[PDB]
Amino acid sequence: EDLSNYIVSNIQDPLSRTKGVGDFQVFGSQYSMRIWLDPAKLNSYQLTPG
Amino acid sequence: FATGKWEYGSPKLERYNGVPAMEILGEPAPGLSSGDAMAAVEEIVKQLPK
Repeated sequence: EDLSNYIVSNIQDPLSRTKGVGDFQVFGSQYSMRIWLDPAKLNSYQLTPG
Repeated sequence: FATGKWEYGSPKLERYNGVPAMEILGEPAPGLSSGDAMAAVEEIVKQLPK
């Protein structure tokens, strides 16, 4: 995951702006601030995901 | 419910090829060429951080 994050952060855009590169397809995405909700605590604190 | 304090920022930010960058321009010494001036600039980047 950190390897894919490094590829799409530091490596992807310079070779994506080089000559002749029409399309790039990466395996694994970048980082993202994933927030996993728990339904029981949402039920306890009278909350929704909305 | 709000306060403030002074900080020290920059008024003009700039990027080159998708990464942050800063711009340095100048002239050669009077009576000198452009190639030896650029060659003299080329070693100063040895003395900068990693």
